Order: sequence, then C-alpha cells, then structure tokens
Amino acid sequence: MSVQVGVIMGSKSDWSTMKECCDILDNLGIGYECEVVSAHRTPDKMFDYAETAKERGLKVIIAGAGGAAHLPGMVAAKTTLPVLGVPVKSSTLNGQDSLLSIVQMPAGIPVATFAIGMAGAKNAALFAASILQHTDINIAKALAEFRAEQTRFVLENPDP
Amino acid sequence: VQVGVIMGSKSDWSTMKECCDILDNLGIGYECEVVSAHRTPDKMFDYAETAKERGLKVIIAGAGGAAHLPGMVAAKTTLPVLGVPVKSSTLNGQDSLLSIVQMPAGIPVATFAIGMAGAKNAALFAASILQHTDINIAKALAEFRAEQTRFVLENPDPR
Amino acid sequence: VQVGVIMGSKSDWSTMKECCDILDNLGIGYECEVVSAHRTPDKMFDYAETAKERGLKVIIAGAGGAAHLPGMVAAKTTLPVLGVPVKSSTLNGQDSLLSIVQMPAGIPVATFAIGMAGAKNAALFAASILQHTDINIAKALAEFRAEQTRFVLENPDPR
Amino acid sequence: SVQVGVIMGSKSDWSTMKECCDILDNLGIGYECEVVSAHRTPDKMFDYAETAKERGLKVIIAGAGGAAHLPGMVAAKTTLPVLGVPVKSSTLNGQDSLLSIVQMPAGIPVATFAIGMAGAKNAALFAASILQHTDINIAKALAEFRAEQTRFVLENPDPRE
Amino acid sequence: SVQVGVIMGSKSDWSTMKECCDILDNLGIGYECEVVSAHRTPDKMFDYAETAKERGLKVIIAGAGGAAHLPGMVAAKTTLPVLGVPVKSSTLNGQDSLLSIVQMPAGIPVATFAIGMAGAKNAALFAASILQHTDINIAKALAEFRAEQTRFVLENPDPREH
Amino acid sequence: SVQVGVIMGSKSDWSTMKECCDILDNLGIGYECEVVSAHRTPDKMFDYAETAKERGLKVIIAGAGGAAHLPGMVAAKTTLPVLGVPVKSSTLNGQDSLLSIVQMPAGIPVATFAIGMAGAKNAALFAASILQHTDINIAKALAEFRAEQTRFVLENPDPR
Amino acid sequence: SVQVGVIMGSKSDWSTMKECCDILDNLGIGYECEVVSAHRTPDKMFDYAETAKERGLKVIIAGAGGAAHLPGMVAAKTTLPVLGVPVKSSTLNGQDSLLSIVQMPAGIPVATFAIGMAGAKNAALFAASILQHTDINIAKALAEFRAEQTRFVLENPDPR
Amino acid sequence: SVQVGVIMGSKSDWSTMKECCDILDNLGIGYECEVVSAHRTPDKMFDYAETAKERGLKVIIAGAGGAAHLPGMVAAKTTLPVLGVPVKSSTLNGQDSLLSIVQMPAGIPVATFAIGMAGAKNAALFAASILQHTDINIAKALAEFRAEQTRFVLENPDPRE
Ligand SMILES: O=C(CO)[C@H](O)[C@@H](O)[C@@H](O)COP(=O)(O)O
Ligand SMILES: O=C(CO)[C@H](O)[C@@H](O)[C@@H](O)COP(=O)(O)O
Ligand SMILES: [Cl-]
Repeated sequence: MSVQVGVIMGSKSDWSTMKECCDILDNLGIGYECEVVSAHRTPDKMFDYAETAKERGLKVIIAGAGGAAHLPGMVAAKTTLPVLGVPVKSSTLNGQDSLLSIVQMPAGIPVATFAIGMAGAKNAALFAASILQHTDINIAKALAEFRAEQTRFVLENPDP
Repeated sequence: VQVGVIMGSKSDWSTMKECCDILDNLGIGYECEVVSAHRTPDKMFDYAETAKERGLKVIIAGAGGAAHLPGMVAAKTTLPVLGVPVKSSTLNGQDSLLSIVQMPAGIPVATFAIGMAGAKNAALFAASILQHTDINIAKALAEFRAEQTRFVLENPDPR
Repeated sequence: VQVGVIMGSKSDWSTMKECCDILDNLGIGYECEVVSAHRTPDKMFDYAETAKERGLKVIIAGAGGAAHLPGMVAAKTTLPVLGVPVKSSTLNGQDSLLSIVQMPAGIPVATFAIGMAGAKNAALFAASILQHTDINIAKALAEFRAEQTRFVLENPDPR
Repeated sequence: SVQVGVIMGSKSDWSTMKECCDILDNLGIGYECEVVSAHRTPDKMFDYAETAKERGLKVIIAGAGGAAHLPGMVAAKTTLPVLGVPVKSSTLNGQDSLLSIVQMPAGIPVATFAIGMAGAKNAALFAASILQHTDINIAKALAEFRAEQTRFVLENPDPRE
Repeated sequence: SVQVGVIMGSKSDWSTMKECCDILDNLGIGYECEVVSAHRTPDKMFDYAETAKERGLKVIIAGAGGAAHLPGMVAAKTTLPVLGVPVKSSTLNGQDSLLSIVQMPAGIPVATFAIGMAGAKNAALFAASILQHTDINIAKALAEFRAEQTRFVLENPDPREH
Repeated sequence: SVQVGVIMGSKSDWSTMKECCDILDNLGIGYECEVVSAHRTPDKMFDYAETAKERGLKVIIAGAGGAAHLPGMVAAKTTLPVLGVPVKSSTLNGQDSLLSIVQMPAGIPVATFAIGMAGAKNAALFAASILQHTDINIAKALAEFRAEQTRFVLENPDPR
Repeated sequence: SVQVGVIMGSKSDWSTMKECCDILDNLGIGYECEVVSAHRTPDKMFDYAETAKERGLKVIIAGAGGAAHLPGMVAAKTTLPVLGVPVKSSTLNGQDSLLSIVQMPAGIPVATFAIGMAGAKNAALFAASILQHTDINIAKALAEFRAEQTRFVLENPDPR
Repeated sequence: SVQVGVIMGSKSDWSTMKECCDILDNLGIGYECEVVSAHRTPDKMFDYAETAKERGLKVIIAGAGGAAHLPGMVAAKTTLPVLGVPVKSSTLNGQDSLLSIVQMPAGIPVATFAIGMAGAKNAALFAASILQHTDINIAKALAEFRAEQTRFVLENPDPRE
C-alpha cells in the first residue's frame, strides 16, 4: 500500500492506544507510517515532520498525546494537511487534560478531535479512511464493508 | 456545493454563521440549513442518506446540550462529518462537547472547539480536505494562513 | 410485553440486566434487545416507530459515552422513554449522563442515575407508570418498597 | 381536573418552574403550583407527598437548586411518579442540583430532566406523555405540540432568513 | 454518656463511618451508630432527628453518598448541629455526595467535611471540638490527640527513614 | 460579649461575609469581624488563632476564595471550632475555594458550608447551633429564626 | 536592562498580561512584551525561544488561552525558566488554559500560576524572586512590595 | 552545599517527592528532604520558611495533597521562590491538590507543576534552571539531561518491536 497516513505519538507509552489506530488502517488497506515524535522533547523533529509531510506524499496525519497535549496542534500549525487528534488517557485526570489541550484550538488552526483513548484512536483511522475514500476506490470499498459488517454484527446478536 | 452546513435550530446561527463566512472567503460552495435531530428526525436521516449523491463532500453539523445531530448524521453517511459544539447557556458547552466527541469506536465525528472558534475551524478543516482536488481552494487557504500569520507579525508590541 | 428494554451494545448488559431483573420480580412483561443508534440507525427508527402498535407502554434505553440512543428513540415515539446512563471507562459516565439528560425543550428523556442504580430505578419508575392501570403491579411495587424499608429497619446496627 | 402537582423549594424557582406550568396550560392539563420547601417546611413536604394520590394527583413535578432534596424526598413518600427539574443555581450553574436529583441510589427513582427552563418544559411534556394513555384530549394536545415543533423547522429551513 | 448520634444511609457506608466511631471511642466520647435511610426509611429518619435533643444527643454525624440527602433532611428536623460526611460514591468518587451535602441554601446548615474516611475522622474530631466546651475530659482528650499527631511528625522528619 | 470571630482574607470578601455578620446581629450574638490574610499577614493570622480561646471566642468563621487557606491554617492553630465559607471566585465560581477548604486531611477539621452568601448565612446559623447549648437566649433566637422561615413559606404557598 | 520577556498568543491577551508588565515596572525590572502566537507564528515562536538567552533574557513569561501551547513550546526550546499564565477563556473560564499549561509530562517544566490576572501579577512577582539573587535593587523592591501589601492589611482590619 | 529544600506534608507523599530528589541527585544539586506538615506542625512550618534563606536555601519545593496549603503558606513566609507539587489524592485524582496550590491570589506566588510524579520531576528540573546561572556544572548537567531525553526519542522512532 502507498504511504498516505502518518501516525505519530508523543512517547512510546502511547503505543498501547495508537496501535488500535494502526490496526484499523491495516485492515482497510491504508498505507501508513508510524513514528514517535515528541512535541516537548523533539520539537525540531516535530516541525520537520510536519513541514515535509505533504511533499512526502502523506494526505492525513493522526497525532496522539496526553496530559498537556500539544503535538496535534503544533503539527497542524506547520502543515496544511488535515490533522486528527487522539487524546490519550492520562493516568491522573483520565484524559480530560488531553481532550481540552487538543480540542480547544482557537480559530485559524484546526485539529479534528476524537474520543479519549482507544475509541478515538480507532475513530481517527476510520475518519482518515473517509477522507481518502473520495480519491481511492479500494479504500472506499473497504470502508463500506467495515460499516456493513459492524451493522451486521449487531443485527445478528440482538439478545444480550 | 461541496459542504453542507447544518444545525439543530436557528438559535445556533450566531455560532454557525462564522463557519459560513469562512467558506465564502475561501470560495467554497456550500448550503446551510436547520436540520433538527430531535424535531425533524426523518429529514435528518434523508439529508444524511442523500448528501453524497447530491455531491456533498463534507458535512459540518452544530448542536448544543445533548448534541446528537453530528453523531446521528455520521451514522447515516460515509462522508466525513465535522462536529461543532454550540455553547449551551447552562453548562458553557461542556455537555455539547462530550455529547459530540465521545463517539465510541465505529462511527467517527471530527470535533472542534466549543462555539465560534470550532465553527471557524470546521470551515477551515473542510478546506484542508477539499484542497487536495481543487487548486483555487489550495491557493485560498494558503493565503488565509499567510494573512493570519502576517497579521500577528505586523503587530508585535501590543502596547 | 409492556416495557421495551434496549441498549446500544452487549457490553451494556452487565448494567441493563439489573433493570430486567426488577421487571421480572414485579411481574412486568418486557423484552430486552441490543439496538444501536450509531451502528443500526434504521433498526432503531423502526423499533421506536412500531413500539406503540406492538403493545409497549414504556421504553428503557441505556447507552454510554456519546449516548444518543434514548434521545433519538424519544424523537421517534410518543411513548415515555427512560434513559439509563451507562458507566463509561474513561469519564465514569459523566459523558453518558450529560448526553442523555440535557435534551432541549420539545422531546423529553426521563434520566436516572449513572450505572446500575439508574438501571434498577428505571425499572421501578416504569412500574410506577404502569401501576395506574393494573392492581397486581401496584401491589408488587408497594411490596418491593415495603421489603426495602423492612431490610433497613430490621438491620439498624452496622456493627 | 387537577392531575399534576408542580412544586418548588422557593419562589426564586418560579422563573424556571413557570415555564413548566405554561406548557401544562397550553396542553390543557390541570395542575396546581405550590411552594413546598424540603428544608424549611419538611412536615408540609411529607404531608403533600403522602396525600397526593388520594387528592387525585397522578404525577408530581418538583424543582429545586443547590443541594436539591425536594424531588427525592417527595419520591420517598409517594408511589406516584416524580419528575425532578434541576434549577440553575447562581454558583455552579445547576451542576450541584443535577447531581443532587439524578444520582438517586436504587430503590426510590426520580425522573430527571435538563438543568433550567429546558428541563421545566420537558418535565411538563413528559407528564403529558404519561397522562395521555388515559386522556384523549391530552394525547391530541401533545401530538399537536410535536407536529407544530416539527412544522416550524421544516418551514424555516434557511437560517439566513 | 451518649452525646453523639452517628447515622448513615446504608450498611455499605460502614467502612467509612466506622473510622468516625473509632475516633469517638479513642476520645472517650459516648455515641450510638445506626443505619437510617432518608429515602427508604424517611419516617424513622424524621423520628430520629425529632427526638435527638430530648434523648440527650448534642451532635449528629450523618454520612451518605450519591444524591446524599440524609445530612440535610436531619438538619431540617433538629436544632442540633449536624455534621455531614460525603461517602465516596463508586461512579463519581463522591463529587455527587459532596455537592448534595455542602450546597445547602441559607436557613438550614450542614457542616461538611472531606469526601470519604478523611471527612469521617474529621467529623468526629469536630464533634469533640463542640463538646469540649462543657466536657473537661473531652477537652483533655482532644488536646492530647492533637499533641500526639504533632509529635508523630516531629519524630519522623526524614522521609527516607526505613 | 464577643463569642464569634468573623475573619476573611481580604476586604473584597465583605460583600459575602457581611451576610454572616448580619445574621449574627439578628440572633443577638456578639462578634468581631476582621480582615486577616493567610498569605499577606501570616503572623497576624497565627496570633489571632493562638489567642482566640484566651480572648473569649467560642467559634471562628473564616471566609476565603481561590486557593483558600485561611480556614484550614486557623484550625491548625486553635482547638476552637472553625467554620469555613468558600467565597465565590471570579474565575472558577468558587470550585477552587470549596475544594481548598473542605478537603482537609484527617487531623484538623474545618466545617465547610456552601459557596458564597448561602454558606456565609449558614456558618452564622451553625455558630448559633453551637452556642445555644450553653446560652438559653441564643437557643430561643435560633428557634424563632427557624419558626419565622418555616412560617414565611407556609404563609406564601402560591408563587405567582 | 531587559531580563524578562513577556509574550502572549494574541493582542486580546493584553488585558490580562498588562498586569504582569505593570508589576515589573513597579519593581524596576526591565522587560519586553511581544505577541508570539504558537499556532499562527510557530517559526517566530521557535526563534524567540532560541535566541532569548543570548539576548540576555533570564526569564520568559508566556500567556495563552484555550488549547494553550505557547508556554510549553517555548520551554521546549530554551533552558531559561518559563512561567505560564493561563488566560481566562470565554467558554470554559480558563480550565482548558490551566490544564493545557500545567499538565506538562516529566522533562520540560512550566511554572504555572493562577487563571487570569491573579496569575499575571504573580508571574511577575515570581520572576522577581528568581532575579533577586542576582540584583540587590530587585531584591529590595520585592521586599518592599511585600512589606506594603502586608502593612495595607494590618492598617485596614475593619472591612465595613 | 544544600541549595534546595524539598518538603512535603506527610510521609504518604514520599512516593511522589522521591522522584524530585532523584533528579536533584542526578544533576549534582545539593538538597535536603523533610516532612513538614502545614496542618499538624504549623510552627515548624513557619520556622522552616523563616530560616530558609539564612540556612543557604535558594529554592523550596513543597508537595501536598487534598486541601494543599503547604506550598502557599511557605511562600507567604519566605522571599525565596517556592515550587508547588500537587500530590495525587485518592478521592479527586489531585484536582483538589492542583486548585489548592495554583489558584494563589495576587501578592504571593507559587510556581505550580503537574499533578503527581511528573510535577515532582519537573519541580526539580525547574529548580535547576533557576540555579544553572550559578554553577557551570549545574548548567552542563541540565543541558545533558535534556539531550539525553531527546536522544531517547530520536534514536527509538518506531514504537513497534
Ligand atoms: O466541584 C466539583 C468536583 O468536586 C465539580 O464542580 C462538579 O461539578 C463535577 O463533578 C462535574 O459534574 P458533571 O459535569 O458530571 O455534572
Ligand atoms: O472536561 C470536562 C467535562 O467534565 C471539564 O470541563 C474539565 O474542566 C475537568 O477536568 C475539570 O478540571 P479542573 O477542575 O481540574 O480544572
Ligand atoms: Cl497557545
């Protein structure tokens, strides 16, 4: 698969959330790369990643971070590509800090924000597919089939 | 007409007008409509079912309180849906924000800041989806960002 | 079958089972079913539409996170809908609660406690609705209350 | 006939609770409205709840703010359905009242609506939905209300008007 | 002699409320402890509150969680000072308990303490500070409790101790 | 004869704490009211607390907002009952004030009342409930105030 | 001599940050103030942080609201102490600003003060306490500021 | 030479504040660690803050939880910089700790860091940034600490294994 989505995260500890993103991208046939890019510890690398993403052929960036979560916003500041933000569940405040740090962007620089934790990691991937589908038949198909199968799974198991 | 801007009531217009203003400035075609998830549920379903074949590429949906409009629209279209939490009078949009962003795995809504900020940013995010296949939008967005940057650099000492 | 007990997903069963248990204890006919607002939106609309003609008098709906199921069922039936916020793993049901209870004026949802307490109480409130027309349910509910009172008066010493 | 009791802790709740009464007025439902304080008139409170059923009330709608105990205590003392409206406190924007009403432990339910006027209105509309089952006038009036709110959106689609 | 009434909505509050009683014991203060539910035994709760003063009680400590109404409804039915302990609720970690107790409007006070066992302990120590004014031995015991807690920290300054 | 000390961290707390003092005046209870800052006058605050019992005070009522330390630090320096009134902060509507006062660890209690003027009123009424035991005049005036407020609601049942 | 850089995300933050500047003036501390937007002028922000030490700045005070990333991103790019002032957001009363600034994971600290003008004033006062070691005039001026504020409460005990 | 005083309200804070001291050790900064309770040892508290400067301290790092008053009260009684660490509380996950420390009114500042271990570590690292001007060895050690944390991310980009 050609490499269309960049999945980045603040530290290695985030993997247990962001893998669930990568797993879905994999299931949908979507080419991606994943990298640890810290906004606070590797600020220059973060700018360089953001700046070059479009000319490296990426179409969407999914960024995950926790606590004072700046990674998605600062990446969005340095690329015109759509940036999707995953608030990672923080051990002290259960991701309330993550969520507000990402979602409350003032006007001018957007970050599309999804649910705290794994659910938003999964949804970021599916939203990335809904971006890439307009341009890519197999990804359009794969997303259609995912939705059809999740719908079937609930229709087939009505008795709890 | 590539963007559908919708909201639960006319009371949301003071917020969503700002979304529309940015789409105009960027030369992006849009329609704007009151579509209530609770009071016009059948029209909400129809709207969402037919958006793609009507040629819409993104839907931007605002709602406050128990804000169900974005999520229910996303349930019924594969187009990307952008959720704007409208500031509630009682809880300052905290209800709006959680009701929109906390979608469980399977049906995503891209959520932006509470109020006017999220409205603008939704228009600007839709621009970044649409630039990929239209160079007039790429020009217009580049320029928008160029100008907002220039604006800040022109006024450095606030005294 | 007078009470429809529904939920967004199977994971909600550990909560919603306690609702059904109460209805059993009180001799109230019910059905329980997984109906997803986001994954089976058409089925949902259908369930809500046909509920009255199928004989249901009340619908009890549980959901967690961005909890849209009760509001949307309420939008599509004239029957009273009771909302149970299910405890979400990240925000302890704060999101579920606000997503259910903060309905704007026009379409109500009667909301109960987050978690098991709300599930049990939904079932009891449905009994309080249905007692008006059936003496056996009135007796059952009066007995349940008497039992819970006796349980505390007879066990006054925590030591 | 007087089928719904609308009660509240204090007259300062009236600006919220009046919106509940105006909706019952419009649906042609008979009600009484009354200040009954859980904290300042606890005995009258118990009395009101105790006698509601014999007085012919079918539903009680109770509003309060702060440490809002009125809905839960009435519910403790009557088998009638009680609806709880969290009144917007000046300090925490009704978050205290919401939790105080909605977080009832298993055994004594209170049907809880939205903080403030939205909940007040919805409380009334929800009382209509309980009462409709045995009052054709009420079934009619509630269907006309929902038809109207639906029509109003369909006929005014363009917010730029 | 029985001067403090310790009450709570349910037996599941005992793991918290037991800590209150332990302190009352240590300070030599007479008390009774009883489950009295505002929602399931509202009439017994009125009865308890009503009769407290004429039964010789001087303070009531009430614990409850969730939509915690016990402390405030007791306070509405007695002239005695009532101390409220918010019990840590499973769902909202006692945030519901705390607001349902402390946010009483003007007219009927409930002195409120910290969520959970910290508040249970402090409710007892606070009742001791009410009673000390007319009870010499309780004054003595409270002085000594405070002296001993100060000494414990003075004797253990180095957190690396092992 | 002065039995209640009413203190507060700054003059701006007066619009709240005046309501405490006004109830004390109506119940016939002697008090003094003083600006005592935990952060700007810590030595005076220690001294006030240390000498309160000696000066004849039976109860201290302390208001503060924000990072509200006055009630708790006074309680640390007297064995008298200390009543805390969280004053409504401009930024967080008294949430910071409430948590700063009520969440005392075991060992040093502060009796905490509602945020703002309702808490100020109730601290006074609660001080009365402590003082009534040893003073029949305070017991009578408190009893009347409750009978008054009950009768007012009872006599005005129609809110219109 | 310019030792403190006072920066803010936008002109609208000046209503808050002016109070910081006013206290620096009173303390006789040289400072500069500049609008530096993390999200709209990211390159300028990296340059400001990078060049601060060589320009002779000793402390940076950064104000921001919403998803407030300015203080954290400046701190990532300079080893100077960075003080963060959460600006009161119109929507969430600065709760988002506060969590966005204070919740920095281990590695890159930001010293955080109160939401709003309280924090703006205290950041100035705290910058003075860092600088006082290095300058006897700043040390005396801080000493006096405190002496005055203390005296002001001792001389004015009656709140009525 | 002891330049930083690390204090805490009780022994149950050590699991957090130990992480602050570890970092001071790694940076070669002299410090002392002490249990000083604002509520149980208020006099010792005042004396500790009073004498800080004359005993050679340049910065105080104070940790506390719940109604966390230690950091603010020490700042009211010394002219030295005080750093505040919110200790995670069992009931409210350090939300009380944070607000009790950070929301200091104008006049007496406390520099506040993240709730818990993250904040304890960052207190240490912020203290080092105050003191680096003073000792070229401390500036070297802080510069190296940062380099090391950056290297760990730049050299380990793929989180997969
Ligand atoms: O003081 C607190 C917590 O001690 C907060 O003000 C509460 O309001 C919080 O529990 C949120 O509640 P909801 O958002 O669930 O209503
Ligand atoms: O996300 C929510 C919704 O429940 C809140 O708005 C946060 O603000 C909360 O985490 C409180 O934060 P503090 O009270 O710790 O500032
Ligand atoms: Cl920023």
